[PDB]
Amino acid sequence: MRLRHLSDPDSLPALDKSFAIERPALGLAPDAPPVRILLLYGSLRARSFSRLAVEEAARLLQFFGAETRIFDPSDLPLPDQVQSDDHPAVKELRALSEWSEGQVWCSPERHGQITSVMKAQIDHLPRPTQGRTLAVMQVSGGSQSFNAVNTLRLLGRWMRMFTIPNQSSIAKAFQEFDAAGRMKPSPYYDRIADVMEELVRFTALVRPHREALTDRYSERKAAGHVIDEATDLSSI
Amino acid sequence: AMRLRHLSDPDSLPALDKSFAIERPALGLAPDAPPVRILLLYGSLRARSFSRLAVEEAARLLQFFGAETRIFDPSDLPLPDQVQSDDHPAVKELRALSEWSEGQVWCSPERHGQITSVMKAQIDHLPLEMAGIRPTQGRTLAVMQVSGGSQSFNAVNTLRLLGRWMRMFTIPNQSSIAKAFQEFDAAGRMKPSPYYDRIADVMEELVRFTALVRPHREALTDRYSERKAAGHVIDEATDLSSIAIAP
Amino acid sequence: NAMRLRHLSDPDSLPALDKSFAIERPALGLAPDAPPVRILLLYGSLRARSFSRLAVEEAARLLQFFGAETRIFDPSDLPLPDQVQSDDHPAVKELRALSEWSEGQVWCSPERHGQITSVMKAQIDHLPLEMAGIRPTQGRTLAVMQVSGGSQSFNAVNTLRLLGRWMRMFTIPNQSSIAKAFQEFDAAGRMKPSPYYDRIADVMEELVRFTALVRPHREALTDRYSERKAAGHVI
Amino acid sequence: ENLYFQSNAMRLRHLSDPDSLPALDKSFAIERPALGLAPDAPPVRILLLYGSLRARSFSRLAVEEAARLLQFFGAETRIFDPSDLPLPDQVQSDDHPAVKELRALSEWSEGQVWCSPERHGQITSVMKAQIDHLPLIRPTQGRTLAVMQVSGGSQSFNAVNTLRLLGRWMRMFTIPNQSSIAKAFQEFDAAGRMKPSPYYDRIADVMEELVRFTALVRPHREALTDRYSERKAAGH
Ligand SMILES: [Ca+2]
Ligand SMILES: [Cl-]
Ligand SMILES: [Cl-]
Repeated sequence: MRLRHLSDPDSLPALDKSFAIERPALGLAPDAPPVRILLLYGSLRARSFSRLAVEEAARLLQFFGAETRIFDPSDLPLPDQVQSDDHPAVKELRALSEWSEGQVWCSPERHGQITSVMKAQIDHLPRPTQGRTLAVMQVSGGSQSFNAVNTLRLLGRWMRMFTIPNQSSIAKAFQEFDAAGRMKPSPYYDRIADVMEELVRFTALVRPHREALTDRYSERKAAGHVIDEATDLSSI
Repeated sequence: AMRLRHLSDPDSLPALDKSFAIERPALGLAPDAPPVRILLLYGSLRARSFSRLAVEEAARLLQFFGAETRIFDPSDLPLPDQVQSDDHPAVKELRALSEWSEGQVWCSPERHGQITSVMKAQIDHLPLEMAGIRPTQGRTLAVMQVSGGSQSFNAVNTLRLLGRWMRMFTIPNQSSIAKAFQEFDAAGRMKPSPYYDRIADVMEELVRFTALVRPHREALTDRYSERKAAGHVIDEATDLSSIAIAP
Repeated sequence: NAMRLRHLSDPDSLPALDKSFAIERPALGLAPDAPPVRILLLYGSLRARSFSRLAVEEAARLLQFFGAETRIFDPSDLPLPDQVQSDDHPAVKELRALSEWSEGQVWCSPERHGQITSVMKAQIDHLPLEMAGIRPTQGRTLAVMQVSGGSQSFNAVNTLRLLGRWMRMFTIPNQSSIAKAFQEFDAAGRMKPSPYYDRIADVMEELVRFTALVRPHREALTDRYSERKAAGHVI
Repeated sequence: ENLYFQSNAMRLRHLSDPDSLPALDKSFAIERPALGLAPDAPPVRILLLYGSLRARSFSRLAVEEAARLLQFFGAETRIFDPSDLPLPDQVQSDDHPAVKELRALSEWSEGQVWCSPERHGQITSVMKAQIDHLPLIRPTQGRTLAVMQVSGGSQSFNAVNTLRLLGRWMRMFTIPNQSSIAKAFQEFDAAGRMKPSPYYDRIADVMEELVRFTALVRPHREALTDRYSERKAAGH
């Protein structure tokens, strides 16, 4: 199956547990069953800082009591390749999307743009995406910029997902990951912690109200769904 | 508060089809009492401002949906640093209104195809922190724009980025009125249209998300990196019992 | 005035410039450089120590050395659009007159909140495409600049470029983006020798050349097929 | 059976009915827009690039109308056919016949026109592939550029804005006027000719401005690119 294996999932050496709240959603909304998050990365390279960033994000999410799933786009058809939504990878990507209650997208910024593999993934998400939350992240080999995360945010908005305000943008990514692929203790890691903390809190909050949040006035008008006793006549 | 726009004919919504309007959108979702508090900002000082008039329609809708509204009047708002330290009654009022709000609506027209200076000036005067206060953080935001031509998203997109910078939960739905001048009558009211229905959807969504987010503003803004920096060590062995069980 | 023009201190002091490689008349051989190319410079902050203003002042010294006449607008009393009925305020009138006077412009804004400031935008907003048969921006050249407290970015210059485009200005390709700008200026407000300074020299050199090249053809370049068609068969 | 083999092909689009401009009002068009402005002999050389390989590509069709207008204004034009140019996710090679030809065309050009559909907020992969293969200091510097876009929905400027900044990165001089066709499918007749509209009039303005500005700057490419910092770096 096209899922990435999270090695040492409980090993969080860059996290200061004296400050990390184990259960961020406690008091906001029920945490059972665990909040479901699908994580997507935008690099095919063996040593992808996008994936490794996504993996650190996953470890943090699991620590916060969330259930995670990291999609492996290795064989997902790329944008210019033979498209067919009957493709096994496309089908599994859709399945994971319907599964998730919230999502994390992480893309490298290649010259002010997100990557083909990131686009391909987004293009193959089911407006079935309505009401799911989203956290955006980017990595770059150069100076910190926000073009990729801003692009991701607007794509998420177009799909009617709720993109949280906090986001991650790692500058000179190569300097932040050791040989083992783990992330070094830094403000950047602290930021991913914050983003995942916020995403758990917000997802737990919005997840039980998906129906109601997507029950729109214009949709009721178009369908002729006259509100339960909104008139002075006996319904219906 | 001196700098508030008077909302005329507040309860008359002729463009809204009330057989489909839910009067209390947050009911069953989250407590809607007291009324959710919404601050609305517009981006032109022109007498016949379509951004102001769209904001006024938004306000009527919010009130219909049971919100309490305030529309800031930026007519004497100085440019940042125009008046020393920005110590100006208009800045103090806008800042106080932001703190009061639980959610906000920002509506800008385009000048030279971009967000107006009037709109920017107001947002610029909202700080992330000031004397232990964070007047925008953990509040919801709905973005809207108007234009004289074909439907545009330049302004709403910029507004969305600003709201993110201000750490606001910006709702996905938004409004962009194309050829705005065709949509408003001599009395400044919007005629029935998909644009109007869109604004209704946007305010309905804002009310729902605001009611949901407001009881947890402090929690959503209680950040790991901030606790670490301040040195606020988390003791679950003593201070966990203080947090009540979620409904 | 109030005054609404900034005085340029030590205008002939260019220690960060190596005159042995500078061409004092960059337009010589391209287009007439007399009378002086007229450049209006605008900055994006009213803060006491404004790096956007300081960078613009370095730009102005360079321009004058390259044979330009310059005006640096001070927007300290500029009202927001429509804050004064019909924008009938001396600051607006002066800014518009300065734009009309110009043959090219320099806009320099700090990048804040990932955008250009409201002070920068207020000045641009007050520039009309056309007012009473006058087009005070169209066909003029533009150079864009930005300053930042952090690493080098281009959001402000990109926004400025797109505004210049709307104003139908010929925006030169070279541009300036000073990163960690606090490190680049001394206590007296002068820019330290660096690649950032050399860039400004290049940008002003390019601006003088294009301004001299474009200026004799402003009318022709702004005489458009669609507008002729709109005006119909005169008379 | 096979006795003959072919490889001697040119990647240029044929312009049908080049002198047929029914949407243009000739009483208001200036046939030599640079006359009296800058020398218009030899003809200004314009390379045009479009952003879709689809049969009824409105991007290509808008570019064809632009080419006709340019030829009317006395320019020589070349429209590159990117049908066999490898796309960004495919194997890349500088020795590829399509790359060499595109680069030859870029060198020949004094100005360029780039027209792309805007898909969701971005330019196309075929447009990208072409721009990627122009550059290799910038050899493209000093050439002028006019940007155009087409969209299936309301008029937007995301594609032209992207093209403009790509042009700027390559130190081309992008003219201020530009074309953005809204609901492009509505603006072309069955034969692929553009209907008279303010959109067609705009393309006329753009090509008029491009001919004028290109004639103006082309004799001075050397001096315009003789830079203080480069002279300093050279030494002496
Ligand atoms: Ca002097
Ligand atoms: Cl620079
Ligand atoms: Cl440009």
